[PDB]
Amino acid sequence: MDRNSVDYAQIASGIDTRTTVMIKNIPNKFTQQMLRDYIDVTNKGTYDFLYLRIDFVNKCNVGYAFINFIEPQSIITFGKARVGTQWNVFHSEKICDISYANIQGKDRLIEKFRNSCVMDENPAYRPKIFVSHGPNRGMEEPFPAPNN
RNA sequence: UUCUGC
Repeated sequence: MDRNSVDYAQIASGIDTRTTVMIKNIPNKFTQQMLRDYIDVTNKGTYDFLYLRIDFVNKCNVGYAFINFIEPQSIITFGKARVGTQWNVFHSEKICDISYANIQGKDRLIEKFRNSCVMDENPAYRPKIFVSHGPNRGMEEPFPAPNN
């Protein structure tokens, strides 16, 4: 229990309007595409930012990821379906868990990474954003250019 | 718990 614990009741009532979530304990061989597909099982079209950092030296990710949901209620959908479940049906070790992210909001996450050096590694390792509203909601958006 | 030290 800390300032980043996710409480569903206070999300539903509007007490906590944070939208960015840290996904924990990801097996290090997951790719960004696999994570996107994993989330889309229950939350397709409900988020507009996804980043799973890939350590290019190894063949592994850092074990966690950050996702910005468009509406806070979508956290309840993802959490109630995935929290406590195994990342791999053959291994009890890695269990999906969530908490609030320390950087909140699509705008802040864009500003964090648009000038970052990871934007010039392979696109498979880059943060991704998606259309937040309208008929194109959920489609991938070009990341804004560096502004520094 | 994200990083042009990270």
